[PDB]
Amino acid sequence: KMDRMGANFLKVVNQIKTRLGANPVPLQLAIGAEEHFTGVVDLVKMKAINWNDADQGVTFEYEDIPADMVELANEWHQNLIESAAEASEELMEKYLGGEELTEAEIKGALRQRVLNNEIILVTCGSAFKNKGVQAMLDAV
Amino acid sequence: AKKVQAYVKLQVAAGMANPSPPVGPALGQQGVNIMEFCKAFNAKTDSIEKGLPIPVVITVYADRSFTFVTKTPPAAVLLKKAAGIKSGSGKPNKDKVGKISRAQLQEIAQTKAADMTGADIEAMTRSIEGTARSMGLVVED
Amino acid sequence: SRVAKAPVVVPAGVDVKINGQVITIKGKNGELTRTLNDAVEVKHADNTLTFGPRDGYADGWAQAGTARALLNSMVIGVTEGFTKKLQLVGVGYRAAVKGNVINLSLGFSHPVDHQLPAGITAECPTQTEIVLKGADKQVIGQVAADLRAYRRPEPYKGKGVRYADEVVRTKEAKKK
Amino acid sequence: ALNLQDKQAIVAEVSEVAKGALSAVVADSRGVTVDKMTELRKAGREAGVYMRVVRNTLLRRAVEGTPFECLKDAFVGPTLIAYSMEHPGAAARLFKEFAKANAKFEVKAAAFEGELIPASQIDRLATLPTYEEAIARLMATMKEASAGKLVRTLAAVRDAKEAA
RNA sequence: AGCCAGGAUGUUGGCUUAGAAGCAGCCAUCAUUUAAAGAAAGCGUAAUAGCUCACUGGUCGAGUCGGCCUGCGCGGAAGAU
Repeated sequence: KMDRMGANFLKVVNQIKTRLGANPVPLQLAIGAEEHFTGVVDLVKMKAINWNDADQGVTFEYEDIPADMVELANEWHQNLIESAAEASEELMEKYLGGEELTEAEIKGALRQRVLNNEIILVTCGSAFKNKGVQAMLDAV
Repeated sequence: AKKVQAYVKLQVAAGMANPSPPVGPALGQQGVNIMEFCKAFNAKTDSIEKGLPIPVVITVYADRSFTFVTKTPPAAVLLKKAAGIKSGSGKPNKDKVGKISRAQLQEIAQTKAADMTGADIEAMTRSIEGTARSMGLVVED
Repeated sequence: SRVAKAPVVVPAGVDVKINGQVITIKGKNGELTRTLNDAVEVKHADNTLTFGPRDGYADGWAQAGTARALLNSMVIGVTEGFTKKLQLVGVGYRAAVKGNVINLSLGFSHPVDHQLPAGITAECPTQTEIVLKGADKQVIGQVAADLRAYRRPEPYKGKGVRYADEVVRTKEAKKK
Repeated sequence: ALNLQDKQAIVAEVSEVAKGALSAVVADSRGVTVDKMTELRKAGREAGVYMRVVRNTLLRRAVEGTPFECLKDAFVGPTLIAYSMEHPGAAARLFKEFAKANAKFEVKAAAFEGELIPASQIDRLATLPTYEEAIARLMATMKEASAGKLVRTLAAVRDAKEAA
């Protein structure tokens, strides 16, 4: 429901961390709110996705880049990597050392933390206006 | 700024202080640890005796840590005890229920020392003179 | 009684036009206010104007105190300027200034447009804060009142367009 | 028909003690707190000092009815008066405790043998106000010129003479 | 009168009460550095906390306030073509 007014994603993410007591990991980042919620950013490729009718959500590679988000997008993408790092001492060491890593390893490391019940990846999309549901499934 | 606040007011029986009515919500919220507090709390309160009603004022450091100053047992409590009576009357002193010596009032005045507003222990004693009257102790010489 | 006898002290050569009942204050900032005052005498004097009743009238000495207040007010007008603060409270309420017309999403079906009279302008630091600047003290608070008439602050959660800061004591909902 | 005695009497009591006072200190302090005054009054009475807030109406009338040592004439705004009856220094020393804490630009003046001392100059005099250590420093300047400079010089010159 | 500032300490007085805590109720109805602050006049999480209060000192620089007797007015005052 990010099409609805008064919606801002980031506070909800903080509310889970504060009240409920597990760490959210934003496995997307939004593009806009109210009307302006008419795309999403995929942190994993740092690409961004659009819907028109239902049928533009068929188009599913380089649909856009995250544009003028980029400063916010950086710290969250670091937090994405930071989260995949702590799943073992070995991944953590590779991060500290000064090396870079892949989307496939990101999914494998993250998936162990989700599966064990450590880390809760947050995704986003208004269902009613047919935004992001297909993207939401991909994460499932 | 830092998660620090000073002189927060607390009254808890001396050296036993674990549960949520004694520790409140504030120890949990400010990151403070009850077990670690109990160890610090026994360490200034043993000498003046455990199990007494204690005034304690807590100052909080943002390392999830604590200091505490005790303003010693309250004079009203200490006078009631030093004259021995179990509890005052619903018409106290006017229709009294016990007695206190002046030598007993002065003994309170030394325990409350620097924390008494009066000029000297005779003035200070005169301050707790009115407290001792208020609780229904009849003043023997 | 006192402040029928507080006699201006005109700051920095303000333009004072005296018609024997009408006074017009001109300047830069607070330019071109006017007032028409009958039962009173106002002498220009040494930049330190004199207010009293015309011919010792019983009902005219009230209005001598009024004359003084409007005159001191116009002096504040050309010096300092006047009540800025309107702001909007709680979810989804937001407003954009468009020339001298203010469009406000105050949650009506049609986002409302309020247009300003001649002496006065506004602009918004961000869409939830509105700052008004204008010549005449009566006109500026009237625009604050007429905006505040679109939504009075509703006291359960304080939501509304709020002039100045404080406006309501607030209360609980279900309570006890 | 003006039957209130409190204002007529309390001027007289303050005039007697403020004439009797040795050094006194005149400060301004809207924005006071009970705590800071209470601890300072507490130690002051050991040292032979009272520190007071009194009406300015009362102090001006006190200067009017008798010539004043501790003022020339009263000062605008609120006025606090610290004054000492035993140790002469003491009234100013309490200001040098107080200045560390709440407010330090409060002092308008202090009076010393009835001459007025402004806010900057008092800060040196009040730092050392004890006479014995002051007599020793007045003597130290004269004692260096009189007898010290000769004896210190000949010891440095005998050390040069037996090193060559 | 406004404006600025203080508006405390023993002490969360005693009792009663789940709570009783200046401010539900009863009894004390005081003392203390004090220039001053009632063991409290009203609000306040019904009460812990929070806000104002008489009272205290500035700015302020003149009349001011409470009663009563008494003329006159006011609202209280809504019906049948």
